[PDB]
Amino acid sequence: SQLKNLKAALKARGLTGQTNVKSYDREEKKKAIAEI
Amino acid sequence: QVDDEYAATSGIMDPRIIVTTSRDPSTRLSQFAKEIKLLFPNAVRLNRGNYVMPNLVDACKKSGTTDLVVLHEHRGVPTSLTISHFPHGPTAQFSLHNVVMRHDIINAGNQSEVNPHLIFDNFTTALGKRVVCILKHLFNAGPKKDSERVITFANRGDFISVRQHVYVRTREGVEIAEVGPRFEMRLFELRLGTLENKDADVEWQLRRFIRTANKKDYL
Amino acid sequence: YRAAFEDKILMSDIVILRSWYPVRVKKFYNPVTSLLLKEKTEWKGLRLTGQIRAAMN
RNA sequence: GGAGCCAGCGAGUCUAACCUUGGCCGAGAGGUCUUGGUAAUCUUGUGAAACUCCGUCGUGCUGGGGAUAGAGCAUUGUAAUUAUUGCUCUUCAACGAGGAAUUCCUAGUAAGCGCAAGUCAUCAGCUUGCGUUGAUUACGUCCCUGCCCUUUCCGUCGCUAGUACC
Ligand SMILES: [Mg+2]
Ligand SMILES: [Mg+2]
Ligand SMILES: [Mg+2]
Ligand SMILES: [Mg+2]
Repeated sequence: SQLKNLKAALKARGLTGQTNVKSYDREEKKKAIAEI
Repeated sequence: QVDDEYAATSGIMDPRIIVTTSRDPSTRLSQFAKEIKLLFPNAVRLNRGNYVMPNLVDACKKSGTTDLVVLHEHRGVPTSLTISHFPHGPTAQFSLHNVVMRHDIINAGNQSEVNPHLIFDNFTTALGKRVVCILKHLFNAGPKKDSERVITFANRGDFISVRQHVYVRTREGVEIAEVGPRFEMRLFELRLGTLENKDADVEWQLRRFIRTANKKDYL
Repeated sequence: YRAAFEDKILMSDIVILRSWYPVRVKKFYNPVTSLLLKEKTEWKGLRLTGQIRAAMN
């Protein structure tokens, strides 16, 4: 539903996940946010 | 502090709610009842065809229900929302403005019905705290910390904006998506008793013809 | 139109709506130029409303 | 068209003219003379409607439909030939069950039928309440969809401490 769509969109843009798991301009990231 | 009527069961007994409508509801009002059921986790929608207020309240009180929600409309436009708390009140009446149903959104999807987080803002006056206490106790207690659903009541000039959002915790920020509905609810009357008892004392009422009504604040 | 009132009204009563209408200042300028006149003491400009009404009866 | 015919929630006049029975006049609308009620007392058994019985009509856009329009008879103000709300006659349209799609609904429920009050939000053939007739189907399933609960079960990289390696 909405949550599934929201999580998928964030994952596509790399918003969710880890910084430490092992298997961009900040303005550009802001553009990615606004689109979401 | 929690009100005396709710203090006995505050955080002890999970609220039991019945959502209903006036006689001969329109399709939109019947729709509008549906998300109000979905809004409150422990709500049950009941078809009111020919039910009588003494009969309705008496039957509800027997079943052990906590609160009763009744909806009124005007040409399929939701207009009023009255919440009555058993066994002896209080009864709070509201007017719905700029009502926006989820049926108005295409490809909307399904809701999540976890115990939602609650947000009450700009409630400072004593009457405001009473409104928080009444609304606060419709929902289940102890929402899960990772519960993904948040309901917000924002007080802006006596008009309580109601929204429903689902979030996600990202690395640099949290992004919320509203699920709907949107509606602004204004308290205009409050009684110390069940909705059936028309003679119950009025704790508070909205004076609209006083000269300062145009600029007056209450919540 | 339909109207609501704090208390019931009687048929004989009269309801009124208060409202405000803008007004403008008249751009009239008539300097006194007595020295330019022969008599220098009978300069006459716009007459008073009473005087005008009396003249026209 | 006649006849039979049964509810409930309420409202209603003092320094006034509200609900109005009954009598008379009027085709009707309405007018007129009285009368009870500040009301579990009078309006009021609110003799509501739908509904039942007996009759006319008869598959014909017909005695279904009443949109639009004309002419009159009255009420309300107000002084206009101004509107206003009712009744009489005439006129008599689209509509023959409705595509793609779509919304809601499990017992006094869906649905039909009327009566009452407009009592600080909203509402004016609209809101609320009241009452009357009253069903078909399901009341089982996680198969599809969606939402949850439990593993105080199994994997990947983590973070803390240590050992070495390039
Ligand atoms: Mg119905
Ligand atoms: Mg209605
Ligand atoms: Mg009806
Ligand atoms: Mg079931």
